[PDB]
Amino acid sequence: DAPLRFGANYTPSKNWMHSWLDFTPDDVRRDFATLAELGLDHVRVFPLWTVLQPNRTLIREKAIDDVRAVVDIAGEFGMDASIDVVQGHLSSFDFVPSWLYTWHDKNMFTDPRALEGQIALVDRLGRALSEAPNFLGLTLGNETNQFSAHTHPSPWPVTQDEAGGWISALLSAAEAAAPGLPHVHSEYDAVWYMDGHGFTPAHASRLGAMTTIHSWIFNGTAQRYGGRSVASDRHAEYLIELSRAFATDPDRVVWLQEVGAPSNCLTDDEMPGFLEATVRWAVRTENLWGITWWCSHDVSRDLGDFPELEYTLGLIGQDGAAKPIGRRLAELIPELRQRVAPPARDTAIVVDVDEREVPVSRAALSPGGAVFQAWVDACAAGLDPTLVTSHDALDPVALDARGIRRLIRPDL
Amino acid sequence: PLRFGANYTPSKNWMHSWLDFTPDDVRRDFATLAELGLDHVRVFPLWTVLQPNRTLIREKAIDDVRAVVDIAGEFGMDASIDVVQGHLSSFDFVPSWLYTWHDKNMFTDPRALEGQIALVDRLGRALSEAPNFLGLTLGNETNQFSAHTHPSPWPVTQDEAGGWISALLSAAEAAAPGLPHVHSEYDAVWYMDGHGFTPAHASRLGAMTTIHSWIFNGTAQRYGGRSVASDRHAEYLIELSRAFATDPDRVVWLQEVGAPSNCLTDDEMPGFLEATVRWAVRTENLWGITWWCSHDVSRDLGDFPELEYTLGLIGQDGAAKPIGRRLAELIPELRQRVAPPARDTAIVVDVDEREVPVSRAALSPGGAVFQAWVDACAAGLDPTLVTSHDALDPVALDARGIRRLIRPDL
Repeated sequence: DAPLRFGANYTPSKNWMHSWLDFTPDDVRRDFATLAELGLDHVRVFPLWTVLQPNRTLIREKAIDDVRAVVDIAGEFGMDASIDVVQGHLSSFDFVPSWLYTWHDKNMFTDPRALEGQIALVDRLGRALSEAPNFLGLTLGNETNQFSAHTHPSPWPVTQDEAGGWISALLSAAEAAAPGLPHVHSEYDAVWYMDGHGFTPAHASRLGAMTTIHSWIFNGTAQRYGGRSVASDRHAEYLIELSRAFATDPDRVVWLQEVGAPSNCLTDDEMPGFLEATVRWAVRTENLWGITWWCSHDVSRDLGDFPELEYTLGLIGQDGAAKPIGRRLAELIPELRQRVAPPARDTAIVVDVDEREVPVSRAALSPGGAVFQAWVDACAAGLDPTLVTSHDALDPVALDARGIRRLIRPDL
Repeated sequence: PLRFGANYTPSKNWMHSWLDFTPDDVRRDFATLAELGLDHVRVFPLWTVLQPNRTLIREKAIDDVRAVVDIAGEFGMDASIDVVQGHLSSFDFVPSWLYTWHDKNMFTDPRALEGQIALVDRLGRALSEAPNFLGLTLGNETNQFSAHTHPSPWPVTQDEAGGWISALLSAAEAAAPGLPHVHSEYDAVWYMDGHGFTPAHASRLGAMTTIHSWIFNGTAQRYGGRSVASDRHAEYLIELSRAFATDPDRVVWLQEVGAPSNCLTDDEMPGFLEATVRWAVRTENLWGITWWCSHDVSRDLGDFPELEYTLGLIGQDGAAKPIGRRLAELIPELRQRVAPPARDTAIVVDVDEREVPVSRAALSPGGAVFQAWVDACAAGLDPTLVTSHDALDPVALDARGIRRLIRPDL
């Protein structure tokens, strides 16, 4: 199997995503040179929906050309590039074109006109990027399910059918525009942790070409267990194995598409050790595609209203130099690049599911929950657990397929 | 000397052209307008381009606005700029830092106010150096964000609306001294009961009263596209604004007026322009008329209300349309300022102790005061309006030569 991939979610050092408004190739080059110096082999890139498609029937060739230029500039440094189509959500900010706003408000997931416009955007963008030999594939959009969550201040709600329907429509457009590439979709961890959410673990584990994972210890994990702890260090691995439970493809590949070291969870001195612990833990999982760190560069303090933790997630500082977490990752990449046989994991923690294969209690999976604690306790007891649904837990065919020998049924 | 201009709507990709600013496209549009004899344009940068983060006011975005002003000058024209769009032609452009997780009332939130003050300051300082820069309008119909009919209103009391207006105007005055800076409401300010922006705000704050006159507000529907009520609607709002002015030399700017296709057939569009222009210039201390709009909106841009597409003086083919030809014929006849007619008969607007109309609905199309205006015009009068306070003041009436009061019922 292929070597493990290591990359960074690209957050432009100069003016962040707003730099798309005055696209400057040499700024991208300077940013990418620092990333290439760490040994990174790919970047994840975020165009803005407000720039790509400011009117439903105006998909701007000039904006798509700028995205292709970023892909080409990554190639100059021998890096590949994946592109998220619909932003959509980034770092607490929502970029929504005016044709889905106020007088034009429409549910981006279920409105036929919004769906037709996103299909057309995926087609135009995918077709332009498919020419590039270093273009990896499309992600539908960053954490786009956050628009549907009941915690969102103005949600666009979806049923489970509706969420899968949006995912499949856009994936079908991506396959038509850029065939043969591994197009995916991306939820934040409400997909695993939020009861009643329309996007389901099955969606994440079964739809798209690989399972994507966003692992963020500011989700209550560090607050309950400590920044440097079993629970925090192995959180990404927890979501990976939890996703495995809901996969129907035995060869399903997992992409740790976002993981970072936030300053409200870790002191500055703890951050290199956390990166190393997280990276080493996730590499010891089966069929991992690679790890994409959040993020490439610190956010400029010239920009206001970001949550405080967003500013210092970079591998590279605003002074242009690699930060301690960047240097640590650069040391680990050659050590961990070549793939090795993964651990056995014969002990599974069962996740009770309902008829629709949705967990009975996603809260139990969330930090502090009965299933989450069972994972923490098993890890702290030196085991390497995995997880199974209560359906599979009674199927000795499915159990023997994964070599599962001991079950752990958490209390409630 | 009366001024005639157009609200600039770029032919190529409309306001979205700011995302790939192209001077030579502005030049082609503006040559078309100068050929009509127009002497000024009104220009709309986008809030999302100018200020995508609260503390990133983009020098390049502002340089492009200055470039549009300079290109106007290449064709002998002046330019006025609206600072905060904000609202344009059914679409709202709001930066992500006032949206969802960052939603804040743009009129009352201290950081949003500070961000707008700063934006007004930076645009004013950059434009003040151009000899053909007329001044700033705070924003196009920005009061619509506070209306109870808005899908997601940012409500304001009367005091809060006045405070937002005055705060941004003070910023404009400091950044571009000696120029007239104004604010702009759509006609809820005149017609909508309970609305936070008041007639007093429009007629007293800022250097000139601005008027947005749109006969699709119920006027043409009730009375007909070509009618007494529709032809003289801009004139009605002008004289209604006069009733609420406390400055006897208050000047009025018909900043927006157009001929919408849902109210007027194509054949009656030139006649409507002529009737409205001729009506409005017969008012006292009119600064000028700025037509909506310069250019038809491209049909490759979707989801506009249908009437928006054909409001231009110039077609998408780059040629003058019949309404554009008619305006060009009228301009040389009406540039020379003439003394306006006497208006010795005034219709009374009952006002409360805060000088807000008791019933702004009565002022709206079909309302009792609106009807009284239409009737008095049909009677061969040139009416004006007066508050019930001034109607009981002989000195206020004499200062305006008002001899007879008309009091409508209910």
